[PDB]
Amino acid sequence: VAGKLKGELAQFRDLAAFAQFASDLDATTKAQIERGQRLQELLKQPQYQPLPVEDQVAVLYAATNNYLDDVPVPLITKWRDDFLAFLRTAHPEVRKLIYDNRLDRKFPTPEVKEALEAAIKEFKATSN
Amino acid sequence: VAGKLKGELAQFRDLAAFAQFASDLDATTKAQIERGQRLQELLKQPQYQPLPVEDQVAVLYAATNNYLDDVPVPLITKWRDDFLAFLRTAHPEVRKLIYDNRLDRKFPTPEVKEALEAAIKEFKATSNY
Amino acid sequence: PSSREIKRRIRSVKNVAQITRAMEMVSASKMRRAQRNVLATRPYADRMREVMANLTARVVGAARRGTLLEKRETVKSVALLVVTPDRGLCGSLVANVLRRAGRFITEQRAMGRTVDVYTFGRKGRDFFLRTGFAPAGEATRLGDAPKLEAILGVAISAINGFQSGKYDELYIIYSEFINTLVQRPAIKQLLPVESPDISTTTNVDYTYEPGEEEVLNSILPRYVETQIYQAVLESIASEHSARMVAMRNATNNAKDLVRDLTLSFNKARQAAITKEVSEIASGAA
Amino acid sequence: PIHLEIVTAERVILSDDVDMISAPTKDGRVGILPRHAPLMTILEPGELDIIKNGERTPFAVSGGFMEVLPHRVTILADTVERADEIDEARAEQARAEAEARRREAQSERDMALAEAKLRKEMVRLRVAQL
Amino acid sequence: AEYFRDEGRDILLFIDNIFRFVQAGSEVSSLLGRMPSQVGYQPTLGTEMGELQERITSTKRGSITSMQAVYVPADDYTDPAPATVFSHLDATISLERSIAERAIFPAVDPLASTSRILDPNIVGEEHYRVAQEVKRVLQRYKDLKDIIAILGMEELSDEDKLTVQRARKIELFFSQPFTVAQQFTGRPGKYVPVKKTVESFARLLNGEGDHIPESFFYMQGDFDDVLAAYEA
Repeated sequence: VAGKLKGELAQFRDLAAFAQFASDLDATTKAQIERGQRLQELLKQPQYQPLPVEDQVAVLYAATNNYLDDVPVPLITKWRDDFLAFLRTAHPEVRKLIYDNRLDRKFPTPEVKEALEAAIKEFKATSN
Repeated sequence: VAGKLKGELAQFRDLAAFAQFASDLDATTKAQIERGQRLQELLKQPQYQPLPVEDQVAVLYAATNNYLDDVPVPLITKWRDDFLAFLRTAHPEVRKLIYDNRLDRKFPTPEVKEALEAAIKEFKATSNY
Repeated sequence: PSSREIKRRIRSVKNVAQITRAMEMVSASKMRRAQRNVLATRPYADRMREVMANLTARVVGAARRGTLLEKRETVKSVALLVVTPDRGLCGSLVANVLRRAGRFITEQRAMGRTVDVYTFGRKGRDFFLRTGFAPAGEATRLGDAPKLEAILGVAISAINGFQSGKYDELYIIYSEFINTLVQRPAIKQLLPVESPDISTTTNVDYTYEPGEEEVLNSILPRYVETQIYQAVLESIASEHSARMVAMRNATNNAKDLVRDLTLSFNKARQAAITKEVSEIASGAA
Repeated sequence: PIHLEIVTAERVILSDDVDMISAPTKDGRVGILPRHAPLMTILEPGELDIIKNGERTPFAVSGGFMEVLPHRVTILADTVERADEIDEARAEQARAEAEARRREAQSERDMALAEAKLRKEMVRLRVAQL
Repeated sequence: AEYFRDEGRDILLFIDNIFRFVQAGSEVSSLLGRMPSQVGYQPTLGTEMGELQERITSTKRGSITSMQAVYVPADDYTDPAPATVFSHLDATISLERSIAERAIFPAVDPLASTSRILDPNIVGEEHYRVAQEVKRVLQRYKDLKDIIAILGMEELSDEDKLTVQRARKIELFFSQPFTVAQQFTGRPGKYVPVKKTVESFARLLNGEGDHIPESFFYMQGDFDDVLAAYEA
């Protein structure tokens, strides 16, 4: 899940210079900047709240598969906290199956993809 | 010969910031930048290829005077190489004449001047750029 | 403070200063060509203005004062023409004209009149899109030395909206070329009031072979169109002058920063050499 | 012997002296002369001729206005394209308008200033560690 | 030189690149093993520069004036060697090649060269006034470099065209034919006293010299010399 994250975020570190003070860029660079901001915002964490591996994989799969474009930047953190709360309360079985086959060579198993995209869609319907 | 070269290279170094803007400038400034680029391309030299004094004098006489203006910039080095080959094979007497009176107080004498001008004109006519 | 990063900073700021000097001289060239174009275009408006003076002097009947001659009562809707630079780095010129447009809109809304703005140049269009009030008509990518055909695309739309009653009054805001150091915005009207160029100094009765109505209908659009052309060309000259001045100031600031960074780098080098020599001396002892 | 001045938005065409004008007025062609009576008239897409000691040049005004007074005649031709311009297309003129203009008068200028802005923007934050 | 000073004469002591004296002292101190100081220079830098350069003084009997070339390490006027030298300097002349392409013999940049004695009390009121005026017009001309180059002479406003016009004539009038330059150029030598220079430059600024075209102040002494010679 993190290879695409790292590759996408690498480009932001380069072409943030134009992001800074120019609003006359091309569409591709705008897309790269706007996608990089989403990722670096995800890495913002408060203190004394470690995220277990399954939660990190879930949120990062969501953000990497473009499911986290509609959410505005200032609310990404509250969105992610609500996502953790929804997983803890509504569907702990998606967490259990992610943690059960986190060591599988092909992590995106069809059974894993279902109940994960279903769960995020249910969350999105429930909240906003 | 080299006073003009030094002056033109200094002028180019003054305006060197306009290499990526040379076309979009005054006519005189464009001419100066073009001449500077031609001279700098002319000063490029491969390794283990020393040029004798008369050869350098002839090349800089050509370059300082408006002779390489027709030549495109990327081909200045090839121009120099084949012009030298031409002088070596076609006009040895011009090289000998330049070398003989190199120490003259007024080097551009009428005989050496006209011989060199004829040689360079002949080379430009024979060659295409 | 490492004596090497400061060298990189000095190199970068020196490159900034050099590119800015290039910007300054090219912008000076554009400003001079623009001023030449202003002078060349000046005679046409210079002649049409007394034509407007005479025609306004002749036409006094309110009923026959139709088309752009209708000083319509109970003003409801007003249109404004804003002209901005195509690109940035112009200095405070864009800030001035956009602030003028904003206060204009606020004042017109204070009178309860709906406003519509047509933007010349990308910056005005983008500013008005971001404010949330979409311009009705925009003409971007305008050339350095534009032809009147380019401004027609907005002028004919404005006058069609005027005639149809959609807009009642027409204004234009543009960066007036007061001097090569100062370029303030200036508001002008496009509802010919009395053509105050030379008032009615000339008094010669003309024959209108097309007819009064036909003459006025044909000439008034042309007069407002050449007024718009003059404003746009004046704004281009102001843009180039303002960019030249802004780049001159930017080059001076870059050179001052080069001096400051050179001083810091020198101090860093002296401190580094002192640390070097002190450490080796201590190791000796 | 009247001060003819053919003007245009982009520039002034001519301001020389003239013996006769062949003005294509809307409702009918009218001639102008040294001391002509006052007239001010619209033009239509048509053909305007001027006589220089018996030489005719087809200016071919595409429309505009004209004001006539007994000291000068002013042609406010909105769009005038001299049909007496062989240089046009053949050398400069429209040919220049095609290559000497709208190729480097704005396009080369546009991308040159764009590129300068590019390197400016990149170096502004290649130094952003101060 | 001190013998000739003790004889009551006035002596010029030319030292070539006193920075070499400083670094020779630094090397000697390092060889003796003394602890280095603040760049590696000798710890006794101030005292060494005081033993020298304090015998260069105007005593009652005679005087030793000096003109010491100085090399700035890198370009740091704050470096300890040029700093300690400047602590013992009463004047500074910045010769410039830019004044040498335009063939003026004293290639002195008037806007960078300074001198402590240039104040009203010592050199008098008129000398200081004319010196300040010359510096002012030269500074204006340096500033208007950009106006003249970017745009051209037409943009120059009234009283600022005149300033540049006078700046040209001032820059040329600084040129002087030296008695030792009669081999390089052939013009006879000229020694202009200070008061003559003050009067000449005052006249050039508040009056005469505008109707005379420039390039005629080239290699002239007093204003009277240029006037009489090149107004015929």
